[PDB]
Amino acid sequence: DIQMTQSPSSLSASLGGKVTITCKASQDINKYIAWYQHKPGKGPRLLIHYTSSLQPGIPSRFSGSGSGRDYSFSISNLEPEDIATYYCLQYDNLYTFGGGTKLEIKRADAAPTVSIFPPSSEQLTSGGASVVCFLNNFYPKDINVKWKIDGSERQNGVLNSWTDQDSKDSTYSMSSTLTLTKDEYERHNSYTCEATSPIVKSFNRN
Amino acid sequence: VKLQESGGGLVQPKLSCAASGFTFSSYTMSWVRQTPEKRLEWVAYISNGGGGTYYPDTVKGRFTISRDNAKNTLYLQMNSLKEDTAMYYCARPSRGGSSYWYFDVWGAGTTVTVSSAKTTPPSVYPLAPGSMVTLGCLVKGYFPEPVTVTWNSGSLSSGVHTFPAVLQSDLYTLSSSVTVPSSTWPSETVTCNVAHPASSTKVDKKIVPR
Repeated sequence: DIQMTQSPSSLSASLGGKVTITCKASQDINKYIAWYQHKPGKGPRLLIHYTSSLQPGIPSRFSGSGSGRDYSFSISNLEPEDIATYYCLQYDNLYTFGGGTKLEIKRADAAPTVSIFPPSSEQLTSGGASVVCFLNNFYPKDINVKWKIDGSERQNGVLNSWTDQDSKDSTYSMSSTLTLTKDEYERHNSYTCEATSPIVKSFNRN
Repeated sequence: VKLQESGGGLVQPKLSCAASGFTFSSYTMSWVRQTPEKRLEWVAYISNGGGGTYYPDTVKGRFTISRDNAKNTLYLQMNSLKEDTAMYYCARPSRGGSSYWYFDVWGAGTTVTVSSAKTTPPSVYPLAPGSMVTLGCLVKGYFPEPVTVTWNSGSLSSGVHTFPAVLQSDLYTLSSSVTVPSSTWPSETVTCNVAHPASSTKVDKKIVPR
């Protein structure tokens, strides 16, 4: 079993910049290494084979190099479409994928677009009450949501979920769900999510 | 040239791949899996003549790769599963012969879930608000992964955000949002389409105002 050490596991780079990933094998692999790009929702896409042989249709900004044990893979003039995960694969003797390398591209700060949603009637007549807040197309990924019921902070019952970086926008989106029982939901009127000067969105059970 | 895989599903503690477009008997074949981590892993290798088979240590003994050149199909039999939960791809090398070649064709992939929990369809709830408008729908209490969410059968594609599922054990919840110009909603009709294959359930929910 040949071992591949990909590094780093994650990268952040400026638009137009260059980036470089390395794979290090546990024996000589004789340039029998390939590099793949993986985008969520798509099958793996081959970029380079035999260390530095580009695929037809692959821009010249991608490149590879190395021999024996040390190999490197580079992307220059970084574009937003290059946001993905990258893996090396040795095929010298059987197959071994590297650990992977997630790439994120830096950009200018962006405030989220926030929207709040009351529980739906279908959920209410079944005993539950989920309040949903979307924080869309913001940058960087570090953001905080605060839930307030009747003006007081509420911390129990929140589930959060971030998307991966947008391939065309370089922003992030995040979703926050406050789940209460329909019983405790009907005993209060005002529901608020604050995204962290904050951005506030609310509704009232009229 | 395509590889079509067949499930796949849920199991508490056999996949097939149908090939066309090329001369299957002349190529070796392999199975690859993508973990719930973003990690890719070679799982089994078979040769042209199915006499060669190799497996890595993390799976050897439990999996058995096989092929039927007569029907241009590849198989993978999996036993004693654990953190074997992953999406499984059949991959074809880029050249013929029994030398090892990087992969150049991938199947769509079938998921295999190994858990001591049981299949639960989701409850699908529409998110209507109380320039442009954002709508959503909430996909609650299902198991296992994955689910497919689309908007207007797929025709609303820009301004859609589907959020990664979160397990509040032992069930997943997911949400999806769509942003559209003002008035196109509610004038036009906006419906989110959810599919949960491990329970053969499919819901379409129209977003109604108020």
